[PDB]
Amino acid sequence: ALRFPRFSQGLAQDPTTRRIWFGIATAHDFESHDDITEERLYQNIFASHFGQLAIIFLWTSGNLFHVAWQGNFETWVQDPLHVRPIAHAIWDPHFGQPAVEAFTRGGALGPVNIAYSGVYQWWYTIGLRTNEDLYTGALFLLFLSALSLIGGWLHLQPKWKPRVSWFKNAESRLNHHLSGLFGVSSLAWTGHLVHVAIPASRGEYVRWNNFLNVLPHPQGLGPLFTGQWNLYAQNPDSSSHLFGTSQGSGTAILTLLGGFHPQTQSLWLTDMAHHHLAIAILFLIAGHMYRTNFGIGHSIKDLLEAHIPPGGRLGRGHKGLYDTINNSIHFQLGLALASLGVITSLVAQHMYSLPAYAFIAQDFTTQAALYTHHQYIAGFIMTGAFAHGAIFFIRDYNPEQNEDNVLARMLDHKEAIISHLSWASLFLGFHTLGLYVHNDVMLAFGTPEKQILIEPIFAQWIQSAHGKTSYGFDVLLSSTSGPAFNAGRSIWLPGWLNAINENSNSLFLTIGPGDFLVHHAIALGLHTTTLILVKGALDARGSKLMPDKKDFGYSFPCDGPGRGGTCDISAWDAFYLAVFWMLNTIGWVTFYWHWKHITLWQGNVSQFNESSTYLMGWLRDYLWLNSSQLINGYNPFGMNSLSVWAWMFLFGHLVWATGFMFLISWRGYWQELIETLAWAHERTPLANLIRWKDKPVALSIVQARLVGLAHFSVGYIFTYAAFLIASTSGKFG
Amino acid sequence: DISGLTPCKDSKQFAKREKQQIKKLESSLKLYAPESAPALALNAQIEKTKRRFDNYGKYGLLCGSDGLPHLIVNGDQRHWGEFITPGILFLYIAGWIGWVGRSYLIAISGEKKPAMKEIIIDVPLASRIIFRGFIWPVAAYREFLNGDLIAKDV
Amino acid sequence: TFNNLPSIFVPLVGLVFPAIAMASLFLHIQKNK
Amino acid sequence: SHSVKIYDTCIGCTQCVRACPTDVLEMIPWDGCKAKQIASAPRTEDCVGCKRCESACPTDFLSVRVYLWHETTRSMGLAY
Amino acid sequence: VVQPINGDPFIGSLETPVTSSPLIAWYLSNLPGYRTAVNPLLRGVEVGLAHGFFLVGPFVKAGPLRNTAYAGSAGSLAAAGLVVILSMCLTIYGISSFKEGEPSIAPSLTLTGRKKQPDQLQTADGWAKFTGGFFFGGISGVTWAYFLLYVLDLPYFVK
Amino acid sequence: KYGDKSVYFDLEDLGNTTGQWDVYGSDAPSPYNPLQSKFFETFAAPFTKRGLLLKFLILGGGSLLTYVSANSTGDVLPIKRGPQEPPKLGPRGKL
Amino acid sequence: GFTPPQLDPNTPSPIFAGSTGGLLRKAQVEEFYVITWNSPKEQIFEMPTGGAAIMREGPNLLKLARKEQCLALGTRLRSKYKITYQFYRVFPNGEVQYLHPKDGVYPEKANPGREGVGLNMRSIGKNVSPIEVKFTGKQSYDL
Ligand code: CLA
Ligand code: CLA
Ligand code: CLA
Ligand SMILES: CC1=C(/C=C/C(C)=C/C=C/C(C)=C/C=C/C=C(C)/C=C/C=C(C)/C=C/C2=C(C)CCCC2(C)C)C(C)(C)CCC1
Ligand SMILES: CC1=C(/C=C/C(C)=C/C=C/C(C)=C\C=C\C=C(C)\C=C\C=C(C)\C=C\C2=C(C)CCCC2(C)C)C(C)(C)CCC1
Ligand SMILES: CC1=C(C/C=C(\C)CCC[C@H](C)CCC[C@H](C)CCCC(C)C)C(=O)c2ccccc2C1=O
Repeated sequence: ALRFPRFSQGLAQDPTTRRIWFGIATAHDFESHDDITEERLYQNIFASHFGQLAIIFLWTSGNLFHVAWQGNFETWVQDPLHVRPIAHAIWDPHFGQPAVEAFTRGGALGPVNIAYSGVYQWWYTIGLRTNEDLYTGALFLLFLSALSLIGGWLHLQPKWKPRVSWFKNAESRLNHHLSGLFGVSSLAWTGHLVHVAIPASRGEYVRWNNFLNVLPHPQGLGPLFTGQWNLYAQNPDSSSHLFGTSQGSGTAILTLLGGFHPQTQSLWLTDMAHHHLAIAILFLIAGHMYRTNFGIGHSIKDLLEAHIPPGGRLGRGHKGLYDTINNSIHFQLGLALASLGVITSLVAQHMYSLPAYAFIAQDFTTQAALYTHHQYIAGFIMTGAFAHGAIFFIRDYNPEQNEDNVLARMLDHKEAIISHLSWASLFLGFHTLGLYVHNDVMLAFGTPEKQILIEPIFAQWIQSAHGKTSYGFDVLLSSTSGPAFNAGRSIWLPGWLNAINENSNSLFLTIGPGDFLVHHAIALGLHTTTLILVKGALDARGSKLMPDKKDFGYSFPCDGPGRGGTCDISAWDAFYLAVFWMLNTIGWVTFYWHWKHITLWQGNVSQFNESSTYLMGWLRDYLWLNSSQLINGYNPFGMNSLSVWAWMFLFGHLVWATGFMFLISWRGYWQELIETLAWAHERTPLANLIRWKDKPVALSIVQARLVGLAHFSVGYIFTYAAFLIASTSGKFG
Repeated sequence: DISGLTPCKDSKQFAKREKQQIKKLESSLKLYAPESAPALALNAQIEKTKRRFDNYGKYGLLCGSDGLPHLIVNGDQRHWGEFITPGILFLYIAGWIGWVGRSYLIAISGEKKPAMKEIIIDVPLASRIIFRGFIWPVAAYREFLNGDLIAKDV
Repeated sequence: TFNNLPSIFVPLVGLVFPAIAMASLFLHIQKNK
Repeated sequence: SHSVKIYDTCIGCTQCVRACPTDVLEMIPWDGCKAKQIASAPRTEDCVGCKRCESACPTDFLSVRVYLWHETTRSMGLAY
Repeated sequence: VVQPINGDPFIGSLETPVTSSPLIAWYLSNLPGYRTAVNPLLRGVEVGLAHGFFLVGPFVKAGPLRNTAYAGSAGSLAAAGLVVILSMCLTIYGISSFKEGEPSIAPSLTLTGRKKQPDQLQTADGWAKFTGGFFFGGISGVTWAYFLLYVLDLPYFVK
Repeated sequence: KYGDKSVYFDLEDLGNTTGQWDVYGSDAPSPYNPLQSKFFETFAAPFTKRGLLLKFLILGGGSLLTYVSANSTGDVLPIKRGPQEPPKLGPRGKL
Repeated sequence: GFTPPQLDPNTPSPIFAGSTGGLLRKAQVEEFYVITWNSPKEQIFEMPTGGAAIMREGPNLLKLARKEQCLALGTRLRSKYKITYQFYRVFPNGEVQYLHPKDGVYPEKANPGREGVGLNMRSIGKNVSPIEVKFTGKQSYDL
């Protein structure tokens, strides 16, 4: 490698300008780099993870630093319900004085941006009641970033260079990560919540100078060693507690009273403490499972070779799977992104319903921004999980070493899987679109009594199976005589019932036929994204149209116009079209969320329950109506604080349309156009003196696909962020 | 009275929907003479609406707070007219379509060029088969037991 | 001075770090050994 | 540049090269078929990757096969 | 007179009246972009002076402070900044296109077929001298445009 | 020979064949005055080392930019002038 | 060692009023693929660079842009006009590489004297998976 890509001499030996793009895009595809090994692969991955941790700690330190320096956090602590958060100040020298005047919020002497990230609520719930606290945290996270950087530097040096036999130690790694990185980590978080966050909620500030003296509980560790743990749940902040002062506070540190804090409409800090403690016990116990240097424990290899069902249904079972996962980094990455995306969606689905931060339920833009954020993140992470499974099936899947096992016996009936997922998506799309269209028509014919309104009896049954008496099923928690209600009758169910039955909060919302129909739209989206991704992953090795697809790799443009045509045949293109369907699905999810919640917050749940059953309600009563205060962010006569969100709205529209250029138009019209341009530049006087060094070419097909999707997704995300933030901030209900 | 839904025969908002649609159609009725074709058609649509609302009342449909009939699919015996009886009515016709189509494709499978029979549909053959899907729930069951429903790989 | 750090770091970063970075990276592109 | 390969399932019909617009291919004698000839790909440096060769290969899947690889000025088909 | 370039029909250009004519070719041949034998420093000086005035034009009257009293001064300041950036990009161009000491990549031939000397502008030191001339000439033209807007404001248009 | 009747492939003179021509690159001597040329030579030879020129350009330009933006007041850019206006209370109180 | 190259001389070129699809700077620093053919009469043919040219009676010579241009031209010549053609590659240093038949015979007639390369003696499904050649320069198809 001679030119800029030092990691691929095939792109360095490219006189065109494709090598710049492909040296950007393959920079982090180490197992495709030239003249490397498995040692160097894992070591570069390890140093890269160090860099990622450094960036994460640096970005958190930037958040803390800007909230401390340019924020109003000390003012937000006093009157949080009526003082606006501040992400960071703004020095944009293009600003006009109306814009300097409009962006001055939260009691600031200059322009500012309102923190729609909820970091204020989460820092205030865990202590951190001064700017100096955030400054110390930011400086410590900067130290941690430098620590990660030096660690990743030295672990690249030959003296500290772990071998592949160390990375593949999938039992010591699992034991350590489970026990320490989850159990001890959540245990330390409890040791913060018990020593700092609860005392900071109960009044007194417990800081590094005085945290050894302050007893978290008036009887310190006697109750714990003597087994009398119930002494830690004696005075559980009996319903009159003001978060941040001793009025109506107590002395408990670990409780299971459940439900919400009445002031904050959030979860109790004692519940979080006991929670992280209990799951710490579970993870510290589970991290002593796998065999290590001490003679006891399990070998995952024999756990998999033992889970082969007699009967040959699964065939060879999980035999040879430890070796095909531990050697395959893409399999580890795919499983990891699967779990991560599911738990990210879980974070969203449980932070909207069970907010664990003070005064985040009552503020309404952060609760939407976070949900939308984590759900789009989960959709991307899930698409990536499947894409890396496809990359595994091409690159690291050895069909001989896992013959007739659960994963080759999987690839056998790929046609069955693809066909039945196709059936599910076809069925759902047909039917639910038909019902939305029937209702659109029945409203268009002035006959809303003829609409197909299916009450979601099953979700309403689960709701009534948790204590919601809004339907009258009276089963397993709404029935007082049920043994499930009798078991936890004295533990959590009073708080949980006065929470779930309270129709102001956002857990277990009262759902109706529109919720049914949009849940089926969601199922269509999930099944279809899954179809696209699974089909790409299983046809990654080959199909009837291109059986030697494993030899062309994961990302290749096509196979030519022969055999009828092979546009978008690669598993990369399955990922591609799945990102489209994923954005669509998460858009449905977040549209449903934002409309249900903005109608709840405004008070008119009837708006959703009547208008969500026909698509013109979404186009009128959600998009057209809630975009009223946004697009008026800057009129011909003046502007307001929502000018930035309107500009971002239109910016996202613009790139979302620009992506259609790279998607609709493909390579050949642009190559010819660039040939004309090159002629003109080489025959235009006073510019003949200037000659390019990289011969200009139109973007490669796979590249331009990626670029179109980048513009498309950036526009999707920025547009909906603008709209969501501006609609929920233009009113705050 | 299930799922918190009042029946439509004893709902207030349902009758309000009725009254509102009738007043809407009557506001468009005071512009023509009461014996001409437009007024007669409007009165026919009015009776259509009134009988529609009364029929949705008398069938025991459940009208929610919005005052529109919410169909119950869970399997309640009172609400099998919502999904399960028309669901069987569907699946009987849908399997008719599939079974006559399948027996047609199997009928032309032993042809020299079968594809021309998918373009130029052999109407005598199909018409002799078009009623053979009346008995699909039993013929298909036997073809599944005999092994003739699902093909073998070879 | 803390209010004057915007007057020093933003023109520093968003103009010089592109100068340094894009220049050094163009040199790294146009290199030969 | 591109890596063109001819597999033994060939029938020596001479459509790959007669379709190939850049003289990449050439028929050589062989003993594996009734026609006693098979295609070879010496001039892969001149291979643009247009896959006209394998859009004219009449076999089960293919015998000629073009693998996209290091793209140079002549495989990218540049007059500049 | 649209016959091809040098009568060569398979070269991608033509000797139309716009390209190859006694007036327009002369004009394109006696200006500092195409004065090959002369050293590139004077060429760059001329180029930078001209473009410094051309840039100070649409910064005083067209800009964020055009209507204020800081129109001319701050506009000339922005023009000098754009000139510094243009010398910057010219500099990275000279560094990236040719390294240190290679011969000139310019054509050593001409339309008449004379094996002329290559344009030393395209060399490293030559392009560096050209960039230095461009920067010097451009800052000088910016300040001279500011001077003419200062002392001779009345003949020029204000609007 | 390139000058024959419709011959454009002189294999010896590949420059005339491939089109290597200074289409307007006059080899005419310096039309400038010698004294001003020497003046510019002596006053721009500092900008002869492209690497030192680049370092000087980047560092001095960033320094001048920071100096302008730090010493400039709010009269020349409103972002420094500040609000000079009371802050509006947002919706729902301020939240 | 049976067919020598032809070493195209200073032949005349076709009558053509000049186009813009001709030789750009690629010829001035890289090859430009001269083609030579021999006409029975002064007839008119479409040029691959766009436009109509009038080939001369006898030998002709065209330096167009690249290999595909001259080979497309030569295929149109051989099919439409039934004429022998041969084209070259002219690097800027001076060398002239002979390329189209490379045996005096077009690359359809399997004439012995040409060694088979790009030749995998197997069916196309019997190539190894990438994992079998992971961390090796051989991708999937060179064993
Ligand atoms: C107990 C000992 C121990 C501990 C603590 C760690 C810790 C870590 N290792 Mg491991 N490692 C160990 C032993 C240990 N290692 C051993 C013995 C080996 C031998 C093979 C390895 C081999 C190894 C490799 C090969 C790699 C690591 C990596 C990592 C890092 C993971 C990335 C990260 O920070 O996410 C940590 C994530 C969590 C703590 C939680 C995630 C999920 C929870 C459940 C989500 C929900 C709660 C959420 C956090 C709440 C947020 C709310 C709010 C505060 C925002 C982390 C620092 C990676 C790394 O970065 O390299 C340095 C890596 O590539 N380790
Ligand atoms: C509104 C836009 C839209 C719609 C309707 C669809 C529809 C579909 N896509 Mg998606 N798709 C879209 C945009 C869209 N896509 C975009 C922008 C991309 C990015 C390239 C993709 C990428 C994509 C992939 C990659 C995949 C799909 C799949 C599917 C099918 C999923 C099965 C399903 O729900 O079908 C139910 C049927 C419909 C939704 C069709 C609606 C039309 C009605 C029912 C037809 C009847 C009307 C009328 C009587 C007909 C006569 C009309 C006229 C001639 C008179 C379905 C046809 C998947 C698939 O094929 O799975 C089977 C699949 O793998 N699509
Ligand atoms: C003889 C007709 C016939 C039969 C028995 C089947 C049977 C099947 N199809 Mg296929 N299919 C057909 C026609 C048929 N298909 C046609 C014409 C199309 C083009 C629209 C499709 C497109 C299609 C897709 C895209 C998918 C299936 C799927 C399926 C399976 C699930 C059933 C389902 O969801 O319905 C699917 C039905 C439709 C999508 C609507 C089209 C059906 C038409 C209306 C019936 C045509 C009848 C024929 C013209 C009448 C001739 C009568 C003769 C006497 C002359 C099943 C094996 C799914 C699968 O494999 O999952 C297991 C799946 O993903 N089918
Ligand atoms: C391609 C591929 C891949 C990837 C893939 C993916 C990405 C997947 C995903 C997947 C997913 C993403 C999944 C999910 C799942 C889920 C589940 C399976 C669930 C379950 C559940 C349950 C069981 C529950 C239970 C319960 C309840 C109900 C509640 C309460 C509690 C309890 C517990 C009782 C891999 C790499 C692997 C390999 C290769 C191939
Ligand atoms: C009761 C009900 C329900 C539920 C149900 C269920 C859950 C079911 C399931 C079912 C299932 C789970 C099924 C499965 C199946 C499977 C299979 C595997 C089949 C096969 C078949 C076939 C193969 C056929 C064929 C045919 C026919 C017969 C028709 C036409 C033609 C054809 C040939 C297509 C609910 C509550 C919702 C509602 C109400 C009703
Ligand atoms: C418009 C278009 C072009 C023309 C695009 C050109 C050649 C490239 C873009 C032009 C410049 C380079 C804009 C660059 C914009 C960004 C600033 C670059 C960001 C990259 C940095 C982060 C490195 C194509 O080449 C193309 C190719 C294949 C399918 C569709 C299309 C297509 O739709």
